[PDB]
Amino acid sequence: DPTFTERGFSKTVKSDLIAMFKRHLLEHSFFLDRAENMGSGFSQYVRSR
Amino acid sequence: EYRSTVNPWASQLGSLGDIMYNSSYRQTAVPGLYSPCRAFFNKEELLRNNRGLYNMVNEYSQRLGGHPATSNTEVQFVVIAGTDVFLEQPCSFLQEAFPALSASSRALIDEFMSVKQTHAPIHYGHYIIEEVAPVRRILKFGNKVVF
Amino acid sequence: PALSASSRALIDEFMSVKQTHAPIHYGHYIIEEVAPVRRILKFGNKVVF
Amino acid sequence: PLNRRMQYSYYFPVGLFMPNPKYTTSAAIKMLDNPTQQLPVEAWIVNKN
Amino acid sequence: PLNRRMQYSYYFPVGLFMPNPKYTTSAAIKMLDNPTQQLPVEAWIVNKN
Amino acid sequence: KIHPGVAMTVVRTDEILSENILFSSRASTSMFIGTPNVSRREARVDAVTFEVHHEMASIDTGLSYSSTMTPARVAAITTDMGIHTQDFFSVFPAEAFGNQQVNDYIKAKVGAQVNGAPGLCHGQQATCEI
Amino acid sequence: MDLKVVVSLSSRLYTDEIAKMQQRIGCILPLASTHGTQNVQGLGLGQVYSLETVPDYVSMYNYLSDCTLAVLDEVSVDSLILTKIVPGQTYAIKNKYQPFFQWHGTGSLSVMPPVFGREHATVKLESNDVDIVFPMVLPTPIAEEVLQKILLFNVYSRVVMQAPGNADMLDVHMHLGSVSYLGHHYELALPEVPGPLGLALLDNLSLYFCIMVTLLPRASMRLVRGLIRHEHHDLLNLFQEMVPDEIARIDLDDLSVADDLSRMRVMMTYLQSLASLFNLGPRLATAAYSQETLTATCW
Amino acid sequence: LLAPGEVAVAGGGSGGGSFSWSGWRPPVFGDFLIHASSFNNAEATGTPLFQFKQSDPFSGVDAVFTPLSLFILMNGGLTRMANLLYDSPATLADLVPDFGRLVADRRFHNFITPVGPLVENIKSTYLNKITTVVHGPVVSKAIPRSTVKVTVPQEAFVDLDAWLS
Amino acid sequence: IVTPVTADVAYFQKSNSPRGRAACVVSCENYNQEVAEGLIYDHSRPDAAY
Repeated sequence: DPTFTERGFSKTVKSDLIAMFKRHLLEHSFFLDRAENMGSGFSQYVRSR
Repeated sequence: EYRSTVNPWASQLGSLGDIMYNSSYRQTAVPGLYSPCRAFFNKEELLRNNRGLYNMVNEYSQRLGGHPATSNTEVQFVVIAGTDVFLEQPCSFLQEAFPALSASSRALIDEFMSVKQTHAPIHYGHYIIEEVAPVRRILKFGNKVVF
Repeated sequence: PALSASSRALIDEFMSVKQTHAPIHYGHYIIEEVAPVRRILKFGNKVVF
Repeated sequence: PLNRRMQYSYYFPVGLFMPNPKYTTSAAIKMLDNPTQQLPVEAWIVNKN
Repeated sequence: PLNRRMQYSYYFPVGLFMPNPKYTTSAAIKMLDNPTQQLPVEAWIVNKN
Repeated sequence: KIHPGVAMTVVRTDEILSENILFSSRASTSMFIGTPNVSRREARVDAVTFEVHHEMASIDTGLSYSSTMTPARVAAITTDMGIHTQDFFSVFPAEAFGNQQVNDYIKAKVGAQVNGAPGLCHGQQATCEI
Repeated sequence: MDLKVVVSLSSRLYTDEIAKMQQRIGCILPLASTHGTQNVQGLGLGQVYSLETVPDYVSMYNYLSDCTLAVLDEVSVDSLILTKIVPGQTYAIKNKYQPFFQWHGTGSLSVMPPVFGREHATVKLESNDVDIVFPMVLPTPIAEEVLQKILLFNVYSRVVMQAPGNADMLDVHMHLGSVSYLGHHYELALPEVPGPLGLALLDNLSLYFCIMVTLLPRASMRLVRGLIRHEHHDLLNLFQEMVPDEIARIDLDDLSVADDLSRMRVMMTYLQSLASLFNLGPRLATAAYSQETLTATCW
Repeated sequence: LLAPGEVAVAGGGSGGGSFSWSGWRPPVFGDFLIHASSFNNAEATGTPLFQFKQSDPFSGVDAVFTPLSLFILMNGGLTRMANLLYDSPATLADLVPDFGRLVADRRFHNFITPVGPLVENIKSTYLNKITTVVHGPVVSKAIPRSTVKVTVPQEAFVDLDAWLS
Repeated sequence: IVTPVTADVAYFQKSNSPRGRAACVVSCENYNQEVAEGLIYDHSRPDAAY
């Protein structure tokens, strides 16, 4: 997403990114396993992922 | 309707809060650092809204506000040179500040997380205040979530 | 963090009532784990996803 | 130009004293302090993260 | 080569001490000890199995 | 941790990055463009610098508004909504008490101190005021 | 017109001497003569800053005041290629000087003779048995403090060894070591003040200043008293109060007229010289800068 | 304008030229970004400008001062016209949070640097766009030619040679 | 890791370093060890996390 990095990696832009790595790591990992619990939205999830 | 002010020490004209955060007496202060309470205590910026409703609507988007904070800095300094200042501020128009999620005690925040609807906003001597803001955060203490 | 508790009693409430258990009892506590793998605990045959 | 920025103001109190005929609306919470004399001296907030 | 392995670190404390004015939020749990004089000395962890 | 005589209200200001949508009606403005130009300035020993100019005039076509924008989607929060307070000593650097030893003691205890942060975890600290 | 000089060197240049040389491809240099064909002699300052003879600060200022400055532009062993700095034009100078001071747009750069260690101002070219020495360039405000603090460091460091119990060297160091400017702090590398006299390039200037300050109050009052007439400056009679009771006590009779005029004349010479020195004669204005490019448009 | 000499020469370098024009030096220009509150746009163009040295880390916006503005800070004659031009002087005073310190410290004079007369002006709600000239003939950069002349209000200006004779 | 019994429990519910201080250098100036080592080891300043 070039929206966050428009200005450049200042001291505080680097502090937001390292926060969203933690979020995607801790929340959207192992998607093919996260897709079985989903039910009906499975296929559109796998194409989206 | 039934009171004059919650606290005189800040509503009053020559009071302690007006002294601290009003423009009239802050000549000794350095001008760089930013102040939240300026929008609420500055007299001239308070009376700027006396003109017509359409003058307020125009000034909202047309002319940049009175001393907003900078972005992409370690702390908030005042803006002097607006090269790429792309900001808008809707509290300057209405002169109000939204509540933030506050509690006297973690014993209350725990219950607020566990039972969202039927929690007591006031215990015997302790209280908790939910935040009511245009943006809606998601609070995730533990792995129990409360939108 | 990892699933940990001070007394076996708190592990029993976390099982029965998942949302409204006490994370801090009088002098005891329980901590629920938040890690990129979400494993299913299966004490008895009551199950906490 | 269309990646704009909004600036709000929040406010919160620290150290309010409650009127004297105190009361409670909660069944869960159970402290050891004497209810007749409870006085808050700090306030807890939630960070951005 | 596509069957990789990840490695995370789990940390958990053992033997803390809750501050002097203790409280609780649980209606079920009832222990037969004194509530004030309470010191956790161990920690219960859930195995892989 | 005694209660002093007075409570206090804390105020803080926060920033949010958002994506906006702008709508603008047809034929809602007239523009008169001019002629562009080139000039020469700041001639140095090893290089010259030319400046390029342009001019246009805009005037409204109707009476009322013709365009409108609103934040369509928040992308990220920036300020960290923390407990960071504004230090009065810093804001006012000339005021002082009577006794020099009292002044030094108060600064030392209070913690008056600028590269305050070698690194950040959350984002641009939001100054709280009392 | 045309402004350029190509200086031939005696022999070829060794490699790590060529790269070291390239590292200063935008700095200033003091020439010897205004001709487009010169040897390496007379191009640095070792001509007046060699290792054999003792460095004199004033001897170097008396040369920087009346000389020509130039900017490097090309360095390739067999020949260097520079461009003069003559008024009526705008040059482009690249800030690179080992003791580094961050410049600002719209300042006034001052070329001051090197007061820091030698290795931060000089480049040796041993292939040709020649050192080239570069003058130090600081923003005028900064130099204004850096020249007074080092000079007082000289004084204190000499008098503390001359008299033990006069002061503490620790009061000297923590006081004079740091120089702060414009929201910036700078930390000086001090020259450790060797003991014997004359081998401190500041020793001469410290002598000049101290003799002037020791001679001033004796002649000041005499010059005051002799002036007064019926018609004179009101402000003179006014400031005649300001001087301490101590000085007004001095009796002109005690001093002999020969010695009196000796003090008078030498003191006036010291004033006329010293006050000129402080002006930082070679000074040039700044109009633009680039922190990332290290480029300053100066003239 | 495409000519080897810093000044444009006839035809762009085809002819020889006169290697100068009576010592003509194109005036050097200074680009200023001023907060919309400190500077009044209706000011006279001939009026020279003054910028005080701000001491914040990596200052990106500066605060400039004209004669009437400096007269505002340091407090039917000027005073009326000044207060008409500039109101709520605190909007200026908060620019230098050191004013009372510097006036007592007698160091207010040394910080302030003048620049010169005003050249071009673009008006914006937040940060105005202003540009001046230093070290050269005072001139207008507009495509339509105009000859601007420096101005000073009469209360301040005092001709040294007027009253001496 | 030996630890005073007065370590906050709420510190152990989030993901934090097993030390007391955060030790993440990604934010700091790129090639400056002196400033980085300040975030890890200098206790005259509060950790970034709290």
